[PDB]
Amino acid sequence: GDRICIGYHANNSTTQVDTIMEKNVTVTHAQDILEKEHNGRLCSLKGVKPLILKNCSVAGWLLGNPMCDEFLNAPEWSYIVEKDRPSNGLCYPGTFNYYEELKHLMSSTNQFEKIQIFPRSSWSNHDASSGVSSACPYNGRSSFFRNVVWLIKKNNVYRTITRTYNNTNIEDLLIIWGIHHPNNAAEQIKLYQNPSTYVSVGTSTLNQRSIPEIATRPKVNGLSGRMEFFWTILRPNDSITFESTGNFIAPEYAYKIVKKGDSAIMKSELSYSNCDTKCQTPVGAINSSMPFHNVHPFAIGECPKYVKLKKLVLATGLRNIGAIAGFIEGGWQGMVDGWYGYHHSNEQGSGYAADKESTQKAVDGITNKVNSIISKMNSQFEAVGKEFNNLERRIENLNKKMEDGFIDVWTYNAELLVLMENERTLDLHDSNVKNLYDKVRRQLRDNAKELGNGCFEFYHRCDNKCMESVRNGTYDYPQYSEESRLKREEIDSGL
Amino acid sequence: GDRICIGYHANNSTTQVDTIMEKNVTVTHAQDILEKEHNGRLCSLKGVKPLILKNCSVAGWLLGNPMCDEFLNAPEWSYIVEKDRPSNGLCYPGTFNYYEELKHLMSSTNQFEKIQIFPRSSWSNHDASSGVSSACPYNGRSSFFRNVVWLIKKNNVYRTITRTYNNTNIEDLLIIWGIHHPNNAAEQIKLYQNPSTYVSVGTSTLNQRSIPEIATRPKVNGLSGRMEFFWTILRPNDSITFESTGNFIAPEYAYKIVKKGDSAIMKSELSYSNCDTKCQTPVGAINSSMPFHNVHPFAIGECPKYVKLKKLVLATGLRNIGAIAGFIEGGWQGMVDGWYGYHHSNEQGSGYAADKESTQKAVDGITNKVNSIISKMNSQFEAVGKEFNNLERRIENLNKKMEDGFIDVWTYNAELLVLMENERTLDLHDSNVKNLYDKVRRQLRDNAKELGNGCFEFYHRCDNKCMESVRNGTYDYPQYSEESRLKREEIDSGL
Amino acid sequence: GDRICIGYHANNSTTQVDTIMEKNVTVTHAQDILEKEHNGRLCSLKGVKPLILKNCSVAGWLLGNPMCDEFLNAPEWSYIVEKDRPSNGLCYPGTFNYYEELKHLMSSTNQFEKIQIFPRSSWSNHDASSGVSSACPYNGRSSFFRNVVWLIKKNNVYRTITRTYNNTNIEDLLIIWGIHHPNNAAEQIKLYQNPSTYVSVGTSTLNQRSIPEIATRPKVNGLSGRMEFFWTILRPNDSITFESTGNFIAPEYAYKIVKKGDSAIMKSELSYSNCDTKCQTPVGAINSSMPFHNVHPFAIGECPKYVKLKKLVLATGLRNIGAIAGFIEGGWQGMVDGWYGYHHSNEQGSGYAADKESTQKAVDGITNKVNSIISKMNSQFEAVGKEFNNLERRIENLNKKMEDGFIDVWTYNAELLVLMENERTLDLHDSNVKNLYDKVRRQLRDNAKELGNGCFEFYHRCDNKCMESVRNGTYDYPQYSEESRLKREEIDSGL
Ligand SMILES: *[C@@H]1O[C@H](CO)[C@@H](O)[C@H](O)[C@H]1NC(C)=O
Ligand SMILES: *[C@@H]1O[C@H](CO)[C@@H](O)[C@H](O)[C@H]1NC(C)=O
Ligand SMILES: *[C@@H]1O[C@H](CO)[C@@H](O)[C@H](O)[C@H]1NC(C)=O
Repeated sequence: GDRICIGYHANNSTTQVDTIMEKNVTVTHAQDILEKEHNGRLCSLKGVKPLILKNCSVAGWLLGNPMCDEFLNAPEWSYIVEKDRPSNGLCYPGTFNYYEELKHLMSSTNQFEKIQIFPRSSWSNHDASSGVSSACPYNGRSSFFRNVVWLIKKNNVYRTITRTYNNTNIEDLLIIWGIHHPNNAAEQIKLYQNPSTYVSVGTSTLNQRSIPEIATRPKVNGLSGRMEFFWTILRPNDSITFESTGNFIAPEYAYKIVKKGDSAIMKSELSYSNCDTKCQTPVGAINSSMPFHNVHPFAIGECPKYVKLKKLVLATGLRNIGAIAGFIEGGWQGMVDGWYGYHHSNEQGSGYAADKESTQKAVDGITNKVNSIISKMNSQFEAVGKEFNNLERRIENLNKKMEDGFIDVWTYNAELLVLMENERTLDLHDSNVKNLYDKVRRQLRDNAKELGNGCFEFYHRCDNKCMESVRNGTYDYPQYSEESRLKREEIDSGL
Repeated sequence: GDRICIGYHANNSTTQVDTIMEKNVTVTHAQDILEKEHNGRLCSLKGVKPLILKNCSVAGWLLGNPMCDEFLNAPEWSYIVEKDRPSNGLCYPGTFNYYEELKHLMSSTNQFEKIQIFPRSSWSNHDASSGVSSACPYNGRSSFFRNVVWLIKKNNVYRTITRTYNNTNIEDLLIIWGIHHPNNAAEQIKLYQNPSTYVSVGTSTLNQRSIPEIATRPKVNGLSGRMEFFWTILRPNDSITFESTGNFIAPEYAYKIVKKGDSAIMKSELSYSNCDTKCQTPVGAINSSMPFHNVHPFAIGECPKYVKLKKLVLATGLRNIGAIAGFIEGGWQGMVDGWYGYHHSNEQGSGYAADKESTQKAVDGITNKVNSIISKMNSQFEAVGKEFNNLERRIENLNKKMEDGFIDVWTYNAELLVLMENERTLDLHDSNVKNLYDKVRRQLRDNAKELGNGCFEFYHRCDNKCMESVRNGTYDYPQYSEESRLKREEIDSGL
Repeated sequence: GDRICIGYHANNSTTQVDTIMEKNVTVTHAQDILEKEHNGRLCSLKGVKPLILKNCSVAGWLLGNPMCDEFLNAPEWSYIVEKDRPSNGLCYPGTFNYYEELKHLMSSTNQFEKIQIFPRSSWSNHDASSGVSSACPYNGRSSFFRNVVWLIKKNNVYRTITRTYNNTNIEDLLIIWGIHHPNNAAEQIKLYQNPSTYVSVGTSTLNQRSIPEIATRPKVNGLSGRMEFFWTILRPNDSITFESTGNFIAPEYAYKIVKKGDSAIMKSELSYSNCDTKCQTPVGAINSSMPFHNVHPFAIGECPKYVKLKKLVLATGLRNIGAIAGFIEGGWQGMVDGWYGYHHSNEQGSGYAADKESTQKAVDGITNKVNSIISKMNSQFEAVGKEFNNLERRIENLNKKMEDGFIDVWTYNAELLVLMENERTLDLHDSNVKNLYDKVRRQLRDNAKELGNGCFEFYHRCDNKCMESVRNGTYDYPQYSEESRLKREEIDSGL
């Protein structure tokens, strides 16, 4: 009898972690940091709803394709949702110049207010009602974009248009207009009389003379003609003047840019639900509590950092071991209120007290090290949506290689940090356990025999209140020295 | 007499590794992971040959510059090889719009099939044979691009061309055409009669009216005129219509895009050899076995990861030490079948048995850690060729800074990983050796005296079959205890 | 009496470092590596002065806006300084095509030489003196750009200009010209007679016919007309020919590109001082001695690496502890000439000698590890200035995300390296101190009793010259063995 052992926690845990050195290492306590689920729904972002475009493209929305919903309420939005291949775009076919740049403006815009700048009924000298088409059906009747006017010769005459608008608002105006490219020389005269026309636009920054480019083209949405749209931002206190002799697709409504901020165009097929989120991906929203996730790289909102991993587990406690007779052989299920501690084995005692002078000192630096790991990726790369046209494949690939490149870099960093500090965490517990034993051996010097399994046997009587002499860094050699003095030479001369 | 020692491997090795802390550290076993050689040849990639362009540029190939080889076999290719400054390009001088975007399409294309869409002899109303030039010699005779037709007025008349082609194939078609920019007003009439002309092209996506831009220009390849080429991809089931009144350089042959995939345009001066490779760089092919290389950043194929380093050596075993009398003084050349082990020194024995309970346990986690290091760069950045024109210097520099930037990042990572796990590898062996000694000291407790050099001397007789009691974690103190009991007090009372 | 202790340095230091595990760790010796100050001045770079543009933009400089200084001395420069919103640019309003590409050329250019190519007085057939404007005041009198000529009809006639210049210099020429866009059809005739005009330019690489685009525009700097400028680089031995029938803004002076190299356009509001620097940022110059800084990301010159951190401190020495009686309890202020060492306590002695066999061996690998850390970021990312126009927002954001992305990556690396090697540095000292004790215990074996506080008490007389037996790895057990032999059994039988 008369012993004492140094030992460590063990429990029912089957959590597993990895290191540089080993895989699947069972530990007492561990912390998952990777989010892997989403809810498959499309939600408001912290109370603010997305602008859902349904089957419409940004072009169809902005020009007012009759199949598309106008937003009369002038709502603000958190993000914009556009399907992958929207069916309602330029119902009258053609091109929309610097479309992808316009879409990129929307990513920093959170609210429009449509304002009328040239009322449809202010074109005295021209036909403002015949410009409609079977390609733009509203309720099965031929119609046209709601926000631009297809002006047409009146009484076989098309008087020169010169018309100006002064931006007397505080806000930038987004202004859109267009030009008609007819099918042949006869069509041009039929519509606009004058055989050779132009559309001239002028601001303090933009000077442009546009000219109708006639070609023989195959039918799109039934039509061989085309229309080409343009856009500009008219700054506060600047003015814009249009002059045309024909083919002018004139603006009616402009868009006051009333709120700039963090926004996005998300490409998703989902539809909106009664749902709110902190973090939205194109395939569903995420419970943003953990610091990493692998759901989708184009997450927006207050999001965890995206990494290309199947798992990310930080070790926090000891390995999980029976585990009998001191630390050399494993950990104690019997120890409950601590990670490292002791075992009494007394004339009075049984054992299993915990040393929380070093248990708390370890729970201190572990939970401090954990938060440090997470916050070290506070500035981790976050991907940003952009689109490119079919003649911008190089910069599109540049952009892909950059974003994938940063995701790979940070994936690597996140993994390496976890593996490396995991090895350091497990190694710390080892050194803490080995430190505990040494604290005791440096106290009980001669008065006890090292048993080689993690326990000491006393060459003297100790009793319970000396069993905290040893725990409290207080045991004094002298006051038990003379008793030990004698009993060990009794061993040296016993049987 | 009566001893036993704890010791470690040593051998003839002069392999050297580095750590954060020290350079040039001699070790027992080490693993080079950096490829530094190439074969200076240009090879097929895994059985598939490159498309070698010789002295021709992609433009010269595609338009059929008479000096360039057509590939009648419609071969597939693994990569394309273009010299740095090819001598055969636009033999008739001019410009090729969105050339760099076209070249970027080739990087995802692996096979063309040339098809005739407008046969050269189908231009009834025009001269399809006089459009040839001293600038385009075929066998010293004046000639012209093989795949486009320089249509010319017939009988002093040039009737309006309107001509259509429907893509009734499964595959995308690459279609090229052009327009002639004459030298002066008289030249225009001499060639095309009609003083004011255009070239109009129309598909469902492309609308274009082109106009001849006359200027007085210095001679290139002898000529002051210029020709400007265009290209489009005509989707399956779409049609393309051309209309011109003059200056039309019409297409004859289009290119069926029959195989898309991983390809590249490599800028190299080398010529092809009977040679196959897994990994090709512009200065030679590489033996893709090691995980890193430093030959060239624009390697393609199944390649090691490129890093800007002169060396990369992983330590696998112990440092390399004579080295006498236990681990405190160095390693044993005498130990051969293990990294750590013992030395007998018995009434019967000599020594040098190896502890492979911990040798194999170390060879386990070292070879497992090695593979983990390599696979951690599986997603390392790989550079991708692209070209830019002289008005795209900003995005060209963006692209350079990005690729060099990622190469630097991964160079850093690769080096830091090797140095850091090298320090961890050497430190592991130390702790393994120190662990071995402790296993023995915790067994032989009182029965032996620690000699302070890594060896124990027995206070009792052991014999050979107890010398595996100690090796096998099986030695029991008690069955030799009473013999030791007596002999140590004989030391305490000897001479 | 009769003792000896193993101990470590301690001193007056209050330097603090951090690790992964702990913050604010007081150490004996530490090395700041982060530069955080600048001098708020704009300096020459290593003897070479910046080209200070004052209130002028690159356009105003190059065209010779009468408000801008010409640099008649043809100076070379280290960088160019442009204010954020320069007030003197196109005094006659309009556009400058591929302006941002031109600015990017300046970033690789270090010296121009202005040369006259078409002398202002060589335009016999035209009015070379009436083209001046109230928008371009020189000394309150109407004037015009100094380097281009606004040619005007002479005697109500404007004869066709055809004019050529051959670049017979070694150097590339930067050549600028322009075209006038009038306000209305009457203005065109008033100025250039001929109602329909063009400006044609031709080199071996550039073919261009420019056409005047009339529009009704609001007044900028008082004027509603606009002028559009163009530029090209004319290679040595190439020639450029201009032809116009009106609206030609002709070149007078071209710029010989005489020195290429490392340069930059810095956006700064500062003005130049009698000051020289190695490293210049837009808000001030930096004392480039330390390896990192956080002053500004757009630093140029021979600069430390920019990181987004408030502090970066490498630990070099031990933690800073009174600290009595051996290493178990803290470090010795009393030890002065070393980091680790001993304490005598002799019949003759007091103590405090330093073990510089391991002190120098640690100062060796610490100062070697430090330099290794710095040089590992030799290839760290460095940001590069570029500008983008209002239709290049996507590539501008691409460029921002790339540069911020690399700065974040390297910020992370720098921090992680310091924290991790800091933990390794502190841990090294611990292991060095623990190694010292063990060197002594493996010598003095039986002859001394381990006191458990870091000190040994001798069972024999040692004297001073044996106190270096112990320090010099030379103490021999035998020559004191028989004396110890007896005195310990006197303890075993004392009182
Ligand atoms: C979009 O079009 C689909 C056809 O695929 C139609 O069934 C559906 O009603 C439309 N969705 C919305 C949200 O309007
Ligand atoms: C390319 O041109 C060179 C002239 O530098 C000529 O000698 C050689 O035959 C050509 N090479 C090939 C592969 O046709
Ligand atoms: C620039 O213009 C300012 C007006 O803000 C004027 O006061 C100053 O003299 C000018 N600075 C220089 C360096 O010419």
